[PDB]
Amino acid sequence: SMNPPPPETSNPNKPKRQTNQLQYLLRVVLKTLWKHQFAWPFQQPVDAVKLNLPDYYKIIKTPMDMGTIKKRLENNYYWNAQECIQDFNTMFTNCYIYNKPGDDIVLMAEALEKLFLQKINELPTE
Ligand SMILES: Cc1noc(C)c1-c1ccc2c(c1)nc(CCc1ccc(OCCCN(C)C)cc1)n2CCN1CCN(CC(=O)NCCOc2cccc3c2C(=O)N([C@@H]2CCC(=O)NC2=O)C3=O)CC1
Repeated sequence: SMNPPPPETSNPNKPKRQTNQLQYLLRVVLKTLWKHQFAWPFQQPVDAVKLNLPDYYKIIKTPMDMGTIKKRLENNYYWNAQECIQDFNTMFTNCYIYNKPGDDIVLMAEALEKLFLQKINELPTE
């Protein structure tokens, strides 16, 4: 019906940090995840108005998308890698929660999540 405001990507009161693990996650996003053929539905907040999904934000109370994550990394919004990993997990589980097994969008999220999990298993030490 109306879209909510998107998740913040900067906040003057939230401590900001650059770490080698967060740099690695930014590289994973820019070099791999953002360019993936299934990235497009996840590159920006779900536009429930344009997609005619009036129930989306009744069901999804913690929205997250890869455009927000990318901007958070680019703005040094995160303090640690775990915060970014959590945002990815929120993004994928939101897709599974709103949709139904076998939906095309769920298959896309599953492939992106599997690739992301591969990259997380190669996360460097701090
Ligand atoms: C996540 C998630 N979790 O749960 C849900 C639900 C979702 C979810 C979220 C978003 C979804 C989404 C699902 N599905 C879509 C669009 C699906 C769609 C709709 C109509 C269509 O074609 C209609 C053809 C005419 N009919 C008579 C058949 C093609 C795809 N979208 C919207 C995708 N939007 C694509 C456009 N983007 C703005 C933009 O300019 N981005 C540039 C990249 O555009 C890309 C990149 C890759 C692939 C496609 C696009 C793109 O615009 N389309 C199509 C083109 C036709 C069209 O009307 N819409 C599209 O999205 C693609 O198939 C904004 C986002």
